[PDB]
Amino acid sequence: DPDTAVTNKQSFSTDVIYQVFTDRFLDGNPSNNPTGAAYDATCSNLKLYCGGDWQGLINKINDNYFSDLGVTALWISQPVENIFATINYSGVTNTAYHGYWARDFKKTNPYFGTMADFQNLITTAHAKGIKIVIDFAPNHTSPAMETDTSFAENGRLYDNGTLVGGYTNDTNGYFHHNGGSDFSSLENGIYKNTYDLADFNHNNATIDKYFKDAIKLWLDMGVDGIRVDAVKHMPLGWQKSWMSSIYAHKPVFTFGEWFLGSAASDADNTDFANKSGMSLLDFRFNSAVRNVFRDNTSNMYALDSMINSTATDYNQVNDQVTFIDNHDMDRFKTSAVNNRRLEQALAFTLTSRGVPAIYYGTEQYLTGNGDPDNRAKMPSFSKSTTAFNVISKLAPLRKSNPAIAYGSTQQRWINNDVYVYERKFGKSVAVVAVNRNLSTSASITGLSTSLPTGSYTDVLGGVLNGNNITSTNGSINNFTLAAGATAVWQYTTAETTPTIGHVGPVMGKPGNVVTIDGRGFGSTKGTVYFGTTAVTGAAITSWEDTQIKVTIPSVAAGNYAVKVAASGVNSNAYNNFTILTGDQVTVRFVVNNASTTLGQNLYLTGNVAELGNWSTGSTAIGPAFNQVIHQYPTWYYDVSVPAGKQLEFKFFKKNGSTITWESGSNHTFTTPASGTATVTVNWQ
Ligand SMILES: C[C@H]1O[C@H](O[C@H]2[C@H](O)[C@@H](O)[C@@H](O)O[C@@H]2CO)[C@H](O)[C@@H](O)[C@@H]1N[C@@H]1[C@H](O)[C@@H](O)[C@H](O[C@H]2O[C@H](CO)[C@@H](O[C@H]3O[C@H](C)[C@@H](N[C@@H]4[C@H](O)[C@@H](O)[C@H](O)[C@]5(CO)O[C@H]45)[C@H](O)[C@H]3O)[C@H](O)[C@H]2O)[C@]2(CO)O[C@H]12
Ligand SMILES: [Ca+2]
Ligand SMILES: [Ca+2]
Repeated sequence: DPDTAVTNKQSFSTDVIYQVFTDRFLDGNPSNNPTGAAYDATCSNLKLYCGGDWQGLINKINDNYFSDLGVTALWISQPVENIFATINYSGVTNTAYHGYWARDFKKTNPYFGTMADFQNLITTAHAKGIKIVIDFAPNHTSPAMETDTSFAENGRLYDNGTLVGGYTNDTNGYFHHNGGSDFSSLENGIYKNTYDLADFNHNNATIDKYFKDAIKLWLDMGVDGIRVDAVKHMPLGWQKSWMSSIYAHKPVFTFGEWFLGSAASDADNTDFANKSGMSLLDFRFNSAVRNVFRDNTSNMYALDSMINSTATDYNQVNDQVTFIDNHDMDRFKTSAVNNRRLEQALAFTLTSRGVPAIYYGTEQYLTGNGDPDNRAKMPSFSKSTTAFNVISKLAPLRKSNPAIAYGSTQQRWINNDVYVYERKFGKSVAVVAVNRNLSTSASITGLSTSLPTGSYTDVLGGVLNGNNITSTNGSINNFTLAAGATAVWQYTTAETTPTIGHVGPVMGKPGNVVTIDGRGFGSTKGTVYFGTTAVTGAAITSWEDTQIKVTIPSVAAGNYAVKVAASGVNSNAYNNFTILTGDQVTVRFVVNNASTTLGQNLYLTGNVAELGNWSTGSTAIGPAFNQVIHQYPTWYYDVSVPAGKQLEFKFFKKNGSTITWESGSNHTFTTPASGTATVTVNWQ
């Protein structure tokens, strides 16, 4: 199967996501709508249910709405059964229409459909060539008041019906009872509740087990991806472990939400994208795009910085999910914001690097500021807007031109209002030109590109005042970029020499299968290389010009580059491939009376790659935590370690450039065969 087929659940660079709020989209079956109290046919009051079910989506896939639009994967609301309670916050009734108030992750939401309607969604969606990504929020259940079982459902969790436990009288400790998080530090936010939400304690083997089993269920149904909610509030140590159990079963493209406010680099968010085993939702990109196009609080140089910076901070910038707006922010379209600016932010987004995502109704210039006005009902299904055109003309390019899916980025011309970037992959090229100034045109002169000699037509057909150009060895003739224009020029040619574009997942135990998508491979099963180690024959399950499928060799856990050899020809390397020692389990390391000075931080390292291999660098584990679960001088950290394995390790303080190890002999610990465990030691 081609890299671009609908069966490629490990890569989305060729796709375009359509994030839909199931409820707010289309009531396709009124028999499932709730009774009275928490239902609104007029869908006037936005906090209550409105209808929108899975059938409506099926109705819309079938009647070709998404096909003429060009989106190739829909990202729906958390499918699990939510709480039926009606919560009343300061006078106003609130319901679980958003899907985030999980109750029992093992069943379907009756208001959205049944297991059978759910299969239908898959089968139908896959038939029309559309992947299904689903939201999943394992950080919590639902709102709950510790001292009041009457308040909502008291975060009660069920296992396919059987009541596991509530928030009050939570003896087994399936949740944290450390009060409300005030978001002052990263750890304050992982171990304390987020809003009034019952926070799960993933160090409880029962919970750890529950979730690994729950997600299995949804994967076995055929979902093509997962959008993990609030990844910023769960331990990376546990999520990594969770993530490897997923990649060991049925690997799908997983990306999580690490909510950021600005476009600036962020240490933690970057360690997460690189070390977790998943990619994030690109909030830095969203700020840039919004500042330049919507808000007008920055210029084009801010875009170029964000492009250059994010490529440097993320091991795979291509796995980040971009978007101009979403359900947790003001809708891009507003009274001041001109229709053309939205159309440009859309063009820019669709042609930029990473997996693009489009919040529903953007193609209809839908507005609404704040939650819940941003989550209004789909006002119409007209396939007539200009925005609809832009999406339907550019979106297919991800599937046709590899420079748009896999390509690198590079500025070719710029000033405060105009940006001209090139996207290239091997011989395939894509130039994009944008003039956000809506009143003054621009005289672009002296512009190089990698478009071979020829005459180029604006792929957009000029819907956005774009023009056609002429190359003479990349040298582009002088031309006037129209006011508010944006044009796209391209060139594409069947690649002959091998070249990798994307690998996924990019983590896993030897024995798993990873997908090496690319071009110019060949029809004859050649040789995959994890660094210096060769792979051939049976180990390679599939081999085509566009996509190889290989079995991770059984070699020393660690970072590795990935090369492919097409008949004596070595390709470019895909760096940062993490190979795990094998099945993972989360483990909480605790250390007593580890006094430290001002600015001095604790870290952890051991005798396996998962711990860094006696490293004190970035492969090390830390800094540790010393506030919520355990208090300073006692530190602690949740880490993903190999299962059933004798381990050695020491802690060390790293204030400035200097290191100081705990003395004596290494601490030892043999990990469980599955689950989680807490290990405590004293600072030697
Ligand atoms: C929403 C977002 O918040 C955090 O993001 C912040 C960044 O961390 C921080 O650096 C800075 O930039 O601010 C950011 C934005 O606030 C988290 O980091 C994100 O993970 C989180 N987003 C996730 C999902 O995208 C989000 O859709 C989802 O939200 C669902 O649940 C919430 C909570 O129930 C719903 O919120 C609305 O309704 C609730 C009931 C309202 N809260 C009540 C009250 O108004 C509030 O002020 C109080 O704190 C109380 C107790 O008195 O909780 C009440 C809230 O004001 C409404 O917005 C939301 O509609 C629903 O979709 C999740 C969980 O699924 O949060 C993630
Ligand atoms: Ca309905
Ligand atoms: Ca948490």
